[PDB]
Amino acid sequence: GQLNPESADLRALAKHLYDSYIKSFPLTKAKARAILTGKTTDKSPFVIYDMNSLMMGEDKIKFQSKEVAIRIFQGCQFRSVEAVQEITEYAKSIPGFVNLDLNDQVTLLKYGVHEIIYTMLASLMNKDGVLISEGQGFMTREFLKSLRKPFGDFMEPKFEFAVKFNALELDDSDLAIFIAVIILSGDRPGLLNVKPIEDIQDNLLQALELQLKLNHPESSQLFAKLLQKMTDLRQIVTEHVQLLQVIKKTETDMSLHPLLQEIYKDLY
Amino acid sequence: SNLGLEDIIRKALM
Ligand SMILES: *c1ccc([N+](=O)[O-])cc1C(=O)Nc1ccnc(C)c1
Repeated sequence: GQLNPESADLRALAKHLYDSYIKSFPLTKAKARAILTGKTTDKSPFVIYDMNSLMMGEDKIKFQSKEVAIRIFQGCQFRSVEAVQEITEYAKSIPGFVNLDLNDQVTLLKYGVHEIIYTMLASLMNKDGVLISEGQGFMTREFLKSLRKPFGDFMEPKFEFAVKFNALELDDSDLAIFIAVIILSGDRPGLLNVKPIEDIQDNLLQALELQLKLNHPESSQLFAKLLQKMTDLRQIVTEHVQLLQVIKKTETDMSLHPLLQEIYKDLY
Repeated sequence: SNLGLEDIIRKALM
C-alpha cells in the first residue's frame, strides 16, 4: 500500500460518502450504541421484558387489514417510508448513481432498502434486546421469542445476525461505504445495464478495502467477512416470504396484545 | 408493497 493519487481519491470518496451518510441518516450507529450502553442519561429507555412490564410502559408506546400479522407488516412498512427516502437521498450522493438508467436506479433501491434497514436495525440491537419507540423503550430478545407462534419467530434470526454483525465493530465511517456497496449490487433481478453498476461498485469496493485496512488493524479478513454479511442480509429478506406463508398456514390463535402489535410496527 | 415501494422510491428520486 502507498499514498498516491489513486489511494487519495479512494480516501476522498470515503469522506464524501461519510459526510453524505451523516447528512442523510440522523440515527447513526454511535447514537444507538450510546443509548444501549446506558450513556445517554437524558434518554433512558424503559425495559419491556414481560407482559407485566409491557403494561407498565403503556405511556411510552405511542399509537387497514384483517389479520394481526398483515397489519403489523403494513404498519412497519409505512413507518419505514422515511428510512426509504433517506436511503434514496443517500444513493443520489453516490458518484455515478444518478447517471444510471432511472429503472435501474429504482431496481437497485427496491431491493437495497430492505438490506440497509436490517443493517441499521442491528445498531439498535444487542444480545439482550432492541431499542423501540425512538429510543424510549427497550424490548428484550427473549420476550419477543416467547410470544405465541408465529410472532415468536419473527425477530430471532435478525438478533442472531445482529450480534455477529455488531461483533465486527464497524463504525459509521465503515457503514457509509458498506451501504453504498449494497446499493450498487449488479446481481439484482431486472437490471438492464449491469456493467456501469459494477464499474461503480468495483470503485466502492476498493474504497471499502482501503477503509477497513486503515481503520481495523485487528481483522485481516474483515473485508471478506463483511462481504459474507451480504449473504446473511439477503437470507433475512428472503425469509420474509416464508414468514407470510407460515402466517397463512397458521390455524391457531394469532391474537396479539395491542401494545405488542405497536412494538412490532417499530421493527422490521 | 412492491409497486407501493417503487412509487415511494421514484418520487424520492425526483
Ligand atoms: C414489519 C414489522 C415487523 C416485522 N417482523 O419481522 O417482526 C417485519 C416487517 C416487514 O414488513 N418486514 C419486511 C422484510 C422484508 N421485506 C419486506 C417487504 C418486509
